[PDB]
Amino acid sequence: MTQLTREQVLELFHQRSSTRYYDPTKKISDEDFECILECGRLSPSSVGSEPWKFLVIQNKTLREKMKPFSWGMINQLDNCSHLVVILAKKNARYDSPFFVDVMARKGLNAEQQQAALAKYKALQEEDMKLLENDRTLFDWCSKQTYIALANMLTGASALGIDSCPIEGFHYDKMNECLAEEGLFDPQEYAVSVAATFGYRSRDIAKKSRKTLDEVVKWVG
Amino acid sequence: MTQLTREQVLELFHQRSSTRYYDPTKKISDEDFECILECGRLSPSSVGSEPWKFLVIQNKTLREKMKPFSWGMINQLDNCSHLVVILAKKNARYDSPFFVDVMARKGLNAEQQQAALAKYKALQEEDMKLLENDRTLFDWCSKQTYIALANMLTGASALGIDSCPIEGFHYDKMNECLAEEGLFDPQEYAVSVAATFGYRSRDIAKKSRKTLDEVVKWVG
Ligand SMILES: Cc1cc2nc3c(=O)[nH]c(=O)nc-3n(C[C@H](O)[C@H](O)[C@H](O)COP(=O)(O)O)c2cc1C
Ligand SMILES: Cc1cc2nc3c(=O)[nH]c(=O)nc-3n(C[C@H](O)[C@H](O)[C@H](O)COP(=O)(O)O)c2cc1C
Repeated sequence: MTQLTREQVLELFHQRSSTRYYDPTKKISDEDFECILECGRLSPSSVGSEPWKFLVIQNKTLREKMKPFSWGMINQLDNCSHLVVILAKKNARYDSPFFVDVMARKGLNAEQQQAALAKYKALQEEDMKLLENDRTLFDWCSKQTYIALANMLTGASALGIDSCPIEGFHYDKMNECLAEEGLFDPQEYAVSVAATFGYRSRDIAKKSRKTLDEVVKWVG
Repeated sequence: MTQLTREQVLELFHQRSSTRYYDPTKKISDEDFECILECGRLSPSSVGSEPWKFLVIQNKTLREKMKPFSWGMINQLDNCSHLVVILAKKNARYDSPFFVDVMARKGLNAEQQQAALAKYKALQEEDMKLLENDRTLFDWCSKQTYIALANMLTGASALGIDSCPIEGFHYDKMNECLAEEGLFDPQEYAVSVAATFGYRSRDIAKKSRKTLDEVVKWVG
């Protein structure tokens, strides 16, 4: 098993910073980048839903086409080693074909599936109130994809690989772009969040966070 | 700098599983659990919004009060060492006082603030269409808190401490419950997600995930 001291764990999450300036001469090995993607694939997700898809956008022409509506990463698109656009599943209702696969991956038998479907329905409809509209239910999947996002960042960091998480683009324009390019079915998926990966070309900014006393309330 | 091999990074995310059964005779040390909290505090977040608050629910009475509407952690409420209920910030509009503190942590002068506010309005109103209603704006904050959740699960795993993310509870009753105890302002925050921590009483269940070829689309 992988074990670290508190000092090592602190440094790992302290050393990961948002890299906005990448060295264009350095690329991540195929072995290293596969490892990053694995951090995403292995991430936990609510009821094992795994509602993500990781588009890896290495095509230079597609990257260029995104610049005019991707201000959050416009200078990173040229220089980063790798770009992942994470999609989230649309309409992941408890009764959709999508949850049939969720349960098959669990090896549920028919009676367990009936209980699981009741669980999912309760969670979605009553506990979490996700079935109000398409957007709330999509955002539930999206939340899960940010878990994958976070583990990919941390995993990149552990490998000595710099990253930047990315929201700064027009989402309608991004969805239209990528869907028009044939990269996903827009009725089935939509863009959730993005992230660049590479090796920094400039200095990383000092961490700036709220204090621990500001963000924690102990209820003893 | 903390550095891991590819194999160690994989094992970090294979060894972490959702712990349903905690040994009640085993407690996380105060130092270890502060380290876990630091993983969440140091997490990245969109425009550095850090829109989380971490409620550490150690009180036994209060844990017991939560049991009847928290089916997703019924046995865990009793046996786990530590419980965190993560809140996300409500109504985190670009022009809110919440964002006055966001810019202040970034040391922005007056000119930098008017540019940042213009960037925040663009992101919320046009790019991400977060201002449709209160819930879409909340769910944006909630997505950031799932990064902090992920990093606390991962940091715990590197310390050798087991965890389980928790959505399985009635959100309306839990909001009502924690607010009634006077633990947060329901008009400023709402419950996002929860997580248990401690030491597992059973061996790790093998991962079941979609394959890498199923979740990755390479666009060369
Ligand atoms: C956001 C979220 C909420 C979850 N809620 C619960 C819960 O309430 N009860 C539970 O036992 N597991 C919960 N889990 C754990 C998942 O069921 C689990 O991650 C999935 O089945 C994969 O198993 P693994 O994490 O052990 O690989 C949740 C996971 C996530 C990411
Ligand atoms: C979901 C999300 C989206 C982000 N989008 C952007 C982006 O579009 N452009 C950018 O340069 N930074 C982006 N960031 C990075 C944050 O601005 C950054 O994490 C924070 O301001 C500074 O902290 P750090 O360097 O400690 O990560 C984003 C971060 C997250 C979590």
